[PDB]
Amino acid sequence: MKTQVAIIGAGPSGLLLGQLLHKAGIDNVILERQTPDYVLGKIRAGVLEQGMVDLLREAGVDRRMARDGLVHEGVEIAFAGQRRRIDLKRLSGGKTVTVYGQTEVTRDLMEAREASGATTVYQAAEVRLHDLQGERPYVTFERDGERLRLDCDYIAGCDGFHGISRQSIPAERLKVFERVYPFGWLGLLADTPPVSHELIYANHPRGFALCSQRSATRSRYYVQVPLTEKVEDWSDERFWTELKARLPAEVAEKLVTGPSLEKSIAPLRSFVVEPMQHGRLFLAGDAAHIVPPTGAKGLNLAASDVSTLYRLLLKAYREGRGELLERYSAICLRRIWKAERFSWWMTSVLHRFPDTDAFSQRIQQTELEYYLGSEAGLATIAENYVGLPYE
Amino acid sequence: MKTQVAIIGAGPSGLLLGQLLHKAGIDNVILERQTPDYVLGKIRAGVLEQGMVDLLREAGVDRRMARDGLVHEGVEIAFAGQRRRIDLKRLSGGKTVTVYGQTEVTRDLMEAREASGATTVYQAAEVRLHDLQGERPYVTFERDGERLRLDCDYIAGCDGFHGISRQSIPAERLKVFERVYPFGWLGLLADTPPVSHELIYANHPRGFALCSQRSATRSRYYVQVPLTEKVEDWSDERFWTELKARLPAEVAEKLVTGPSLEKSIAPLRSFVVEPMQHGRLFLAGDAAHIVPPTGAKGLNLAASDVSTLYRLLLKAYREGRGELLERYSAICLRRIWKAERFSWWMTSVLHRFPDTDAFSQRIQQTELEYYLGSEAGLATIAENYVGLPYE
Ligand SMILES: Cc1cc2nc3c(=O)[nH]c(=O)nc-3n(C[C@H](O)[C@H](O)[C@H](O)COP(=O)(O)OP(=O)(O)OC[C@H]3O[C@@H](n4cnc5c(N)ncnc54)[C@H](O)[C@@H]3O)c2cc1C
Ligand SMILES: Cc1cc2nc3c(=O)[nH]c(=O)nc-3n(C[C@H](O)[C@H](O)[C@H](O)COP(=O)(O)OP(=O)(O)OC[C@H]3O[C@@H](n4cnc5c(N)ncnc54)[C@H](O)[C@@H]3O)c2cc1C
Repeated sequence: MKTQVAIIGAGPSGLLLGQLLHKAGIDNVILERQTPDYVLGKIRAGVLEQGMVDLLREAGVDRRMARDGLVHEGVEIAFAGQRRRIDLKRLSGGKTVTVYGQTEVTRDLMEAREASGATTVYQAAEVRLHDLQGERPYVTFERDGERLRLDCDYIAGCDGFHGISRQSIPAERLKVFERVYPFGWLGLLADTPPVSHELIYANHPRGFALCSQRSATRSRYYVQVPLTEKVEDWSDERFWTELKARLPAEVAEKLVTGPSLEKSIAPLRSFVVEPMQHGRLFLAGDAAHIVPPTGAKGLNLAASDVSTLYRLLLKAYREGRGELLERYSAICLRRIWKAERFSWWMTSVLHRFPDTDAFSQRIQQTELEYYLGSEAGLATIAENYVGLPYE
Repeated sequence: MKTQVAIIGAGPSGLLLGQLLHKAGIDNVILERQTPDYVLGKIRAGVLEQGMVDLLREAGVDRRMARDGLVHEGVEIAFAGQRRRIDLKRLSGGKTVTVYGQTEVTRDLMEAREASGATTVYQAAEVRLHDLQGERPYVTFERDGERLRLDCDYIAGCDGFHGISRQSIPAERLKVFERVYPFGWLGLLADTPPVSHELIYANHPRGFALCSQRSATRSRYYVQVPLTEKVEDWSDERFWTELKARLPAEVAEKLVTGPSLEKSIAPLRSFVVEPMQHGRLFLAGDAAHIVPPTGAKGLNLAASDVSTLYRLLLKAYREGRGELLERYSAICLRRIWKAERFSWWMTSVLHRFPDTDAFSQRIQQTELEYYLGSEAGLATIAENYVGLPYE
């Protein structure tokens, strides 16, 4: 078989890129290692930037989102017995964020692809990439025990952190910047009304806590936990008791608890690779970089990488301007480093780090007080939170 | 002898407090361990906030400053082959900073005190503080081999980092927050015209560099050096060669060099003590806290502590409102922690730290790019640099 753009991974990055390209008349094939169900089992993201919201509209897959998504104009940070609200809308110049689960976004895209008739091969095992520097790269894989070959012009590695893509670039050609945090986030999804109409990020001595949501009758809560914790050691009961202990009393008493639909621990890490391409292979999303979930930037950076790659592929095909693709990494890396810096800051001011001296704790507290009390400080948080402009 | 307020230390803090009190009719005696000449030998500070400029005017010692001081409306940060200017005046709402050497400020105050006739005892050896929690505290010292006793109502510890004041409070009553940096600043004073009309803070791979000034024909330059360095290992020639290597080429070629009038290494450190008082003893300036020189906040925090103490002593004496003094530490600590956070940030983004991984270096560079390229980022630097409002 042959196609124009081969896409590895049917997560949100691959599906979004695939939908935009298909709509523009550029044929693409998506190869996914798992089943549709496995992909749909991941909860993950809840917060979307305006840029991603507009990109979903452009790919023509925003109906259900426009209907069920919740537009948020502010967020709240609780620390030292205070609850400060950041008016995102006012401080960012009118921008807001949208709460719509990653599971929903993925399901919408999967249905849009299914209807369009574009090629998607699930359970594509043993994917291997070949002749990345040639004019005719190709992908081989196994489906039903038989190894097939797929010829293409370009390959988009949208296979996440553990994908085959990044591993296929000669190690010596990439420079990795990584930071692993000494804690993870224990998340819990419950079919209960959220405790607030807006999100609440809490810095508490016992550790970080976050009150989020998916809809009016579905909530998503998180609490910082050491990397040594096992999810099986956290009953719903223990989770609720601990969450309550980390929130403002008035917030804790309004909390409606209930049995979990999902519970899991996500370890935190920062990771960037430079460059993000090699010959005819272009990395996008988690395949290229990881941000701690604190700043809600992961899926959002995937969106901007995808928007950038899509627009460069359009010029290559439609206008024969293939040279432009050389600029992919430079363009993406500028936005990536700024979102990484913001996610890093958010993570450092809201979490409890092991072995912190008295001076560091006071500075951490002072960072919150300064930034949440200054009009200029608030603006730096808001403009970064809503998402910096696409280049 | 007896007085109302006993002041330990004739550096800028003690002299400024002493002048303000004297003008308000409150008698004070200053005890200084060294000679007038020793005090006048210290170069130190060059940058003054507007608040300090106004306080000098209020104490009636601003003639020479208004005449010889240089008002600066912007500063520049050079990094990665770029030179970004921060318009302090525009971004802070019209505020600016004044360049006027600490040596000059001290000399002006010393002359003002001399003329007024207020008591100053130089070479006051073996100063000891007594009955800090009593109603009648007293200070003993040796002058010409004879131990004298000075009775007073209050004691202002304005004796710097190594003063006797902070050491006289029961250790168990204080909580210390401290951070010592792995580098120091090698400074050089030269009788040459500065390389720029504004200051230039430079982040360079070889390490930090700073181009400052005292007047139109006097400059003050600094370069970051390891704590193992000895000033005797740095000839004027070696200093100039190293400075040039750390500056933008166009800046390095306009540099007029010359023999040093002064050369010394100042190690960097952050230090805060809570509370800042004990009974009838109140700590002010370096006696209570130290900030790295990067943010130009040290002398400026001394000024706000002094303004706060002075205004509270006025209410105590003039209006019999002595209870107000209890609030000294709370008021000062709010401003101190914010200036400490800013000096810490400035220090972390402009210096080369030993053993920094690739990720940290990229984040450091990204911090500069984000903050110097965002209107909101620039504002956070400017409002903090000009100095946050006095409470
Ligand atoms: C707890 C948590 C909360 C988060 N919250 C937010 C939020 O609020 N906002 C935000 O922006 N981000 C958030 N994120 C991050 C966001 O979920 C990820 O950035 C996003 O899933 C990345 O999408 P992707 O398509 O790049 O990769 P993925 O979702 O990882 O999908 C990659 C796909 O490629 C497939 N694949 C892997 N190996 C191969 C192979 N060899 N061959 C074929 N297929 C392969 C995988 O099966 C997978 O289906 C959060 C993440 C977590 C963990
Ligand atoms: C290289 C460098 C650059 C700087 N640049 C700036 C700048 O641009 N802007 C800014 O705001 N800050 C800056 N600072 C800091 C500023 O110089 C200090 O914060 C300031 O000197 C503090 O004044 P002080 O009066 O509290 O203490 P000090 O200047 O330390 O004076 C205390 C006095 O008390 C005396 N004393 C000590 N022990 C006793 C005792 N037992 N009995 C009696 N007397 C005693 C000492 O002899 C001394 O005279 C800089 C500092 C350095 C080192």
